[PDB]
Amino acid sequence: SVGFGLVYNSVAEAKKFEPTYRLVRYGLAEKVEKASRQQRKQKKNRDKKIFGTGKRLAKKVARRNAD
Amino acid sequence: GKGKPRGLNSARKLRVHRRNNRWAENNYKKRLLGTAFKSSPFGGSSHAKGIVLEKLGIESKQPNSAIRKCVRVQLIKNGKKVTAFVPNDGCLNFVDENDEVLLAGFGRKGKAKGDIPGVRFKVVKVSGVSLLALWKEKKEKPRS
Amino acid sequence: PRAPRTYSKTYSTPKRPYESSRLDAELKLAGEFGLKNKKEIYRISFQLSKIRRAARDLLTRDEKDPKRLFEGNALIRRLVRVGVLSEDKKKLDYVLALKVEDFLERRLQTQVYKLGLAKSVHHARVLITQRHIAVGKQIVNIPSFMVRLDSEKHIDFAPTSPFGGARPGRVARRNAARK
Amino acid sequence: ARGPKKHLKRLAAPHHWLLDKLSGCYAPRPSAGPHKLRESLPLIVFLRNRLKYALNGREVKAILMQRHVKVDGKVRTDTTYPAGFMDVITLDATNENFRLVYDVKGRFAVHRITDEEASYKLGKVKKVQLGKKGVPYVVTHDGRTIRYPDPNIKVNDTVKIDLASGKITDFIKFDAGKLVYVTGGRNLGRIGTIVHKERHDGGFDLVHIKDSLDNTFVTRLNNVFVIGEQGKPYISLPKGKGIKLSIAEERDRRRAQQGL
Amino acid sequence: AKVHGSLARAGKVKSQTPKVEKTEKPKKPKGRAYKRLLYTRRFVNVTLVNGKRRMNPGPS
RNA sequence: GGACUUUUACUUUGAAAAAAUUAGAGUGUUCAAAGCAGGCGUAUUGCUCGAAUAUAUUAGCAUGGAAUAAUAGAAUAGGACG
RNA sequence: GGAUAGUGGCCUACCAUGGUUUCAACGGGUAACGGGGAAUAAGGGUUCGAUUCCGGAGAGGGAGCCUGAGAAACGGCUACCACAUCCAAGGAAGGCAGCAGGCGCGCAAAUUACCCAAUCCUAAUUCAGGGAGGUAGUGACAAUAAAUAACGAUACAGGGCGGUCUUGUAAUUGGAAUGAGUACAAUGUAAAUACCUUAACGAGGAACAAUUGGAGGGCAAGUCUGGUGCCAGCAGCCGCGGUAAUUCCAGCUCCAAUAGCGUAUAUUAAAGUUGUUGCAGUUAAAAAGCUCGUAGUUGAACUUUGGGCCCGGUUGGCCG
Ligand SMILES: [Mg+2]
Ligand SMILES: [Mg+2]
Ligand SMILES: [Mg+2]
Ligand SMILES: [Mg+2]
Ligand SMILES: [Mg+2]
Ligand SMILES: [Mg+2]
Ligand SMILES: [Mg+2]
Ligand SMILES: [Mg+2]
Ligand SMILES: [Mg+2]
Ligand SMILES: [Mg+2]
Ligand SMILES: [Mg+2]
Ligand SMILES: [Mg+2]
Ligand SMILES: [Mg+2]
Ligand SMILES: [Mg+2]
Ligand SMILES: [Mg+2]
Ligand SMILES: [Mg+2]
Ligand SMILES: [Mg+2]
Ligand SMILES: [Mg+2]
Ligand SMILES: [Mg+2]
Ligand SMILES: [Mg+2]
Ligand SMILES: [Mg+2]
Ligand SMILES: [Mg+2]
Ligand SMILES: [Mg+2]
Ligand SMILES: [Mg+2]
Ligand SMILES: [Mg+2]
Ligand SMILES: [Mg+2]
Ligand SMILES: [Mg+2]
Ligand SMILES: [Mg+2]
Ligand SMILES: [Mg+2]
Ligand SMILES: [Mg+2]
Ligand SMILES: [Mg+2]
Ligand SMILES: [Mg+2]
Ligand SMILES: [Mg+2]
Ligand SMILES: [Mg+2]
Ligand SMILES: [Mg+2]
Ligand SMILES: [Mg+2]
Ligand SMILES: [Mg+2]
Ligand SMILES: [Mg+2]
Ligand SMILES: [Mg+2]
Ligand SMILES: [Mg+2]
Ligand SMILES: [Mg+2]
Ligand SMILES: [Mg+2]
Repeated sequence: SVGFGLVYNSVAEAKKFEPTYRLVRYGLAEKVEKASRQQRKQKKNRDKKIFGTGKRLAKKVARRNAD
Repeated sequence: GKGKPRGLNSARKLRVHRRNNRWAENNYKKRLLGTAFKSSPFGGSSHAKGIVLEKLGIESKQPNSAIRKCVRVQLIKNGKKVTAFVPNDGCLNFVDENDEVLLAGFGRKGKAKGDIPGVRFKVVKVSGVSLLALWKEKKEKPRS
Repeated sequence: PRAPRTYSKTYSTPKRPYESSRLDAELKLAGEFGLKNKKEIYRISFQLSKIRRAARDLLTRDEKDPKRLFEGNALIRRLVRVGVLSEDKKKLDYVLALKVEDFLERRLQTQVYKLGLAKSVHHARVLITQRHIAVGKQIVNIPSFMVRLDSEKHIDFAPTSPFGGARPGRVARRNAARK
Repeated sequence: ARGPKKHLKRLAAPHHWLLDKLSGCYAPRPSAGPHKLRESLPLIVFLRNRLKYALNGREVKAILMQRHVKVDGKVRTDTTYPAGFMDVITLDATNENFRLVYDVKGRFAVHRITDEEASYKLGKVKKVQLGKKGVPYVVTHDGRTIRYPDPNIKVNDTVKIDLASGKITDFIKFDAGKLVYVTGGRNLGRIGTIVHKERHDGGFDLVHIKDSLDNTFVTRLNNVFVIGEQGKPYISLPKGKGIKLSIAEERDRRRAQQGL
Repeated sequence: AKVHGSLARAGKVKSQTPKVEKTEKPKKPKGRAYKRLLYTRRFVNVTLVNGKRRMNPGPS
């Protein structure tokens, strides 16, 4: 079985010049997940339709309970 | 020299002469004038799907004497009407006129193939499905 | 948007399709060398005719034309490199005459049988395909190996194959251990 | 086509770059700089293909961002930097220094050089004319301008540069019988020191070059780059020293070193 | 000539052919094995020369 | 540098010349279509060959040839050298 | 002169009367984007290129324009035409010839899935973003390699010359092998999937059971049996069927190609039936009734030949 590998002059050098998927393939980097790419794409657009903080508009939405 | 000029500067005459005489070639002219698209109801395409108008029985040509079963179909993409043969013993019980079928040529450059007077197309599938596969009971005719 | 992965086909076909003389010959050749489809014959005729028009083209070049020499000695070199063209015929005038059969007898199912060890060209094909016989440890199940005449010294079965043996074999262990 | 094209599909990249065909679908577009696009080579290619130092292109940038690489001086961290002919690629790590010189086949080869030789470089002057407040200047193959040059420094002549500073020290001239280097067409790589020039007023003066093998050849003026005196170059040449070995010659001696 | 001939006879003979059922036989060999079988049947023991060869004599 | 040059066709050689394609070299993708890889030791900290060649051919450029086929030249001498 | 970034009838003013054309202008057609190129292999040719690279054009049809270095941009705006959505009837919003996916059209063409790991690109920039691109699915588009079997023993039988050499035809046998599949595992991968490795399984005819055409000629393979009876049907073409059908419908046996094979349409060779190479024209298709004659094609012969000296090249011989 032919392949290819490499050894570092330290582990702090490997943990910084080595791909993260490899670090997790080993167990030297945690596998903490993230939401589906398409999901955050939708979130990006959903966020673009808002201008500003978005904190002062919940005011009017909950303030039209009268109207 | 029997005609054609052999001078070294008569290339124009030679090329235009052959360009003009190539019109005597049927294949060349057919492809150039575009008869395939104007005439020849198929749009020049390989096959064409149509609807069956009537179920005819054509008197065979002589010296033969039979009744070739065919169908008059109206091409859906063009509206033209053509008479096409439904070949093999039976297969006329499978046409069920006002059904949907597909037509192919006869492998004769139009020029209706046999003793069937003026028919240059044949049926391939009725109700869209494998006429020969219907002949041999591999498939079954759909509900409608 | 991405480079086109090149391709080409390896088999020509006789124009006349129903020449009984050529058909009978073709069949005996197939049945002799252990071929399965006649196209493995059509194929060999294809590469042959290609090599032949490649040589015959140079043969009308002015004798000793530079590219003629380079590609000529290159062609004869690779042909002897595989062992089809005799070493006495190394000046390329004999390459126009490499009858097809010389190529077939230089296959691997052929040699696997010629140096005995298969007792049939068919047993040969079956063994080559069944995890058996290698050159070194390089098992090869392509009966059309075209052995290079140098690797022809090492044809002993692979280590694994329970025919020169590494184990009894799947059907044997139980045909015998079923009691 | 509405503006500047910032991509480079594969099969459009220079052939002398030696890029495998199936490696995805695009090549790295060289950036704007000292050398013409079709007449250069980028760092990504050097550090990845020629030197096999970086495996991915992602790793090449990680290498450059540490200021390890410097060319003709400064760091030059542009992954797509258009490093060209005669440029000097030093390397803080490994103590290595390289000069960009072609083969006889026409591609850029890896050629290590001395730390001493890495301090200078040459350039074929491509233009010379007065400028700001009457001070004359010179612009050459490099893509750099040197103010106050010698009044004998004419066009098409080579020049030696300090690279610690800008000013030049020596300036070889384009005269009959001076070492030349062909950079153009695929006679590019051949070397041989001058035969004579055909003026041909109106454009495209042609140069006659004789390699030091009694073999003639011709090229166009903007393709020849004088490098010095016969047998006496001004830089460290590469193996084979550009003498156009024939296909049969190279194959013959390729089979010469036969036994291991 | 006439174009409206009758159509009652469609599939007349296929309809009235007493359809004999196929008969089970051995599983024949594939390409190498099969064409080898033909190599043998045709070039190992010629089965007949009372004149020339015949590949399918029924009553001969 | 100056002063002045009858016009053409043809043929030679060469430069200019994108890659893939094609013809084609090398390399044993287990074969092959392919790919441009790969091959070597001290396989412990390296050694090493490559990534050819050909091809453009009409037109333009450059160069040798002076047959073939044209054009022009001195006749009201308003000719040629000085 | 104006305008442009700038040359220019680009535009204006004045003036003139020029400019292309049988050496085919001008107009028409194109089921026309151009090119690198593809198919067909004596050669000369013939035919095709929407389509992975290069160039151009466009974003439903036009026109106009803001920003800017760069757009007459359209996943920018403005207007008109056509299409067309939401509504509280007041109004508002849309531009898939991007990725998928949908309708229609049709002979005719796949998932509304995964990732920035690779290849490269952009930004303030090692980090973010990238339906560019890469993964898988769908996928007999085409292309490569090539399983569906291999050895026995025996038994009458031939032939070698029943014995001992197998030709093998055998309707009981025989122990061997293996992947198609299945699956620990590792590898593979961004994470998966397949492929490469490989434990456990995993073949005797009920199988892991090859097909598709054809069997009068061209054209390879039966004047076998049954049926039918110019009916049904076959038949590229020549021709078969009207009661023993070598052709139809079948059973049987056989041939060709074989994981492929048939059909329709086009195209190329064959085609020396487009003929430059290379056709034919008395009678088979074809010399204007006749002469003139412009364009075009073509057009006799003759001008430094011959002789002398030199140099040094490249094969190959006798030698080595
Ligand atoms: Mg994202
Ligand atoms: Mg924001
Ligand atoms: Mg006529
Ligand atoms: Mg009618
Ligand atoms: Mg329509
Ligand atoms: Mg760049
Ligand atoms: Mg004017
Ligand atoms: Mg006028
Ligand atoms: Mg005309
Ligand atoms: Mg169009
Ligand atoms: Mg033709
Ligand atoms: Mg195109
Ligand atoms: Mg076209
Ligand atoms: Mg179109
Ligand atoms: Mg494009
Ligand atoms: Mg546009
Ligand atoms: Mg649309
Ligand atoms: Mg309009
Ligand atoms: Mg627009
Ligand atoms: Mg859009
Ligand atoms: Mg856009
Ligand atoms: Mg309201
Ligand atoms: Mg879409
Ligand atoms: Mg399809
Ligand atoms: Mg995509
Ligand atoms: Mg995609
Ligand atoms: Mg099977
Ligand atoms: Mg079985
Ligand atoms: Mg059959
Ligand atoms: Mg026959
Ligand atoms: Mg007739
Ligand atoms: Mg009867
Ligand atoms: Mg009967
Ligand atoms: Mg009968
Ligand atoms: Mg039959
Ligand atoms: Mg075929
Ligand atoms: Mg000729
Ligand atoms: Mg004729
Ligand atoms: Mg007559
Ligand atoms: Mg007459
Ligand atoms: Mg007249
Ligand atoms: Mg003459």
